[PDB]
Amino acid sequence: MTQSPSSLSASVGDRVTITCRASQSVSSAVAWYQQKPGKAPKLLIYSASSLYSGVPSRFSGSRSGTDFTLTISSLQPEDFATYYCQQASYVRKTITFGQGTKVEIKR
Amino acid sequence: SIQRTPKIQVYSRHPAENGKSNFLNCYVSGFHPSDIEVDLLKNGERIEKVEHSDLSFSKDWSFYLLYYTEFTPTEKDEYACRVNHVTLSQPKIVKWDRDM
Amino acid sequence: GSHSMRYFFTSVSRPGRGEPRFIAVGYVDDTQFVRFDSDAASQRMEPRAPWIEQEGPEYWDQETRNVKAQSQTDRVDLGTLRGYYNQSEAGSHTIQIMYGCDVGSDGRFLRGYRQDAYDGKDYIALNEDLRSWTAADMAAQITKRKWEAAHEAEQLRAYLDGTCVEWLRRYLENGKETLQRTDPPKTHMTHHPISDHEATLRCWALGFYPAEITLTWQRDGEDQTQDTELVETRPAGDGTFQKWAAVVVPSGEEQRYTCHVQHEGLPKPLTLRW
Amino acid sequence: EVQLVESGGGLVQPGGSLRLSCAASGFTFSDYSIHWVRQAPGKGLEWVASISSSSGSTSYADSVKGRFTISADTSKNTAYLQMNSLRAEDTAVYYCARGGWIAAMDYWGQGTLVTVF
Amino acid sequence: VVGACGVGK
Ligand SMILES: *CCC(=O)N1CCN(c2nc(=O)n(-c3c(C)ccnc3C(C)C)c3nc(-c4c(O)cccc4F)c(F)cc23)[C@@H](C)C1
Repeated sequence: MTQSPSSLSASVGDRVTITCRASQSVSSAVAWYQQKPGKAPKLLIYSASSLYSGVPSRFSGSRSGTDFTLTISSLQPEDFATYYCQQASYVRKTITFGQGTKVEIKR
Repeated sequence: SIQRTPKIQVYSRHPAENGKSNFLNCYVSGFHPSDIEVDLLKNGERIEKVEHSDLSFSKDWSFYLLYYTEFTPTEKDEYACRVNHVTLSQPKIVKWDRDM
Repeated sequence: GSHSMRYFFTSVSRPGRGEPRFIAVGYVDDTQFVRFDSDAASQRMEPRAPWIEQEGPEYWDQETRNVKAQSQTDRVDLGTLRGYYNQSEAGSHTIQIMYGCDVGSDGRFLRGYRQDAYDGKDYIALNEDLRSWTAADMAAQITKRKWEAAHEAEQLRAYLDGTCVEWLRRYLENGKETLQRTDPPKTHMTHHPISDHEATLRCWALGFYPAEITLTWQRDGEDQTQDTELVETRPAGDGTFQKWAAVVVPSGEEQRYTCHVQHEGLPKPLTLRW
Repeated sequence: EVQLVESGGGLVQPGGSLRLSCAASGFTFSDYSIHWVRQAPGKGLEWVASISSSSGSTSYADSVKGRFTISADTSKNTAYLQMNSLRAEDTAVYYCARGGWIAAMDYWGQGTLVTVF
Repeated sequence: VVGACGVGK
């Protein structure tokens, strides 16, 4: 897999999109996590589109082909962290986390 | 509970040509419960080496089976299939028409 | 181009003659590929397709373990439902279970199934949204509460859209030359004279795959659908299917009837005549 | 309610064993799976090993296949991870998570720092 | 493959 971009710098208000190019995963096993510095990850989007309980509605997950995308509709000063996409293979019995995408601040 | 009687279809895997080996199938379908007794007959004699498929069922929870045996047809021979079931007072003897 | 993977479980209690007979069958499309008979000496999941015999002994160890677990679940369900329905302890009763999944031409999940049946009648089914149950009678309302308090539709969810959709594409890939083929029908028309003034035209369709076919005995356009035997698609025995449709055309009137065959292996519907 | 606490890792020499334990509390242990995920220092999340409490189905990352083993004492509400033959590349922060029927690790621990020296 | 989960009526 490859998670793009490796790091994007965005400002408070922008719509950011992290993409994860799983080419053999079942949408169901495509989740999106968020890890802030020095803290356990936090599930955002499971089954590649379904919001998790309590996660704000600005987060959404899509799929355009063999390409799963996380979107933060209007960025807020709590979303600057690193976002990981997973993909589980039921044949091979492996979960694989994406390389990670760091969202940072603009000038 | 509710028992539904089987529907027998006796046929051949390939079109019947006297002297060339085909398989005699006896497809019983749409019966319930699953306890059935199917016999392929050649001139009114039970055929020994008969395989049957694995018991499955349709969308309406009724079962179906396929009892196939290899036979070389000719004009002389008479083939059939004998099916007994809880819904049948007597076994049903479905002969094999080359024309079905 | 849609494909499906189905699993059929039949558990028939035989009181006074041992343990309930348990038969499990799996089908990639209309192609049986696994098997389990509780009366067989192997006591393992057996392959019934040539493209599945390549799975390692870890696959067969797991499949046997997971099908011998449904064997026991059905064995205690037969005595459970026999008390729900207040039936005698010396009767044979059947528990049929059918679950599975449907994926598209691109291998994406469309829908998942899970339906039970007690004695041929519907017992409980998984609703199309995959989180609700449809209890078919007053003794499946008790099961429904169990399967809601235990969250059975939520644990089963990850199997019907992630484990069936993944292994099903594994099967469609291994059996590519077997499951992803379309054999068009070998259609021909046979005239059987039954009387000097009455005849019958049979419209065969032999050796086709998949089994989804349609024979329509039209007459000057207006399809009849009456006075027409249209026998169920029957297995030819070698992975192909057979089906014919007759009509009882009067003699001297044959060359005005057409038989129309529709099959996904056909470029366009046929118009067989005599 | 659902709380995962992992403890048992620290300084270790290469070619030695550690036993990380994850005391789960807040759910029926046999209903969910327990996954061990590590965050190499500075690097990204790496899935290490998994356990299905019912049926005892293990799975490993194929980089720890023969060297890591998960056990899960169901009647202790705890999942263990014995890490034999530790390399200097196994130093990370290990989280235990919970697969919650949604094919995602919804609840996480805090972290156990294993430093191979 | 065959499904593992099962609760019973
Ligand atoms: C009837 C229910 C059923 O059969 N299923 C539930 C269990 N299940 C399943 N199997 C499985 O091997 N994994 C898995 C994977 C894919 C990778 C690594 N380890 C495991 C096991 C040892 C936990 C399942 N993994 C999850 C899961 C994923 O994919 C991601 C995060 C957390 C998870 F728990 C899962 F939800 C179910 C898994 C299959 C057989 C369906």
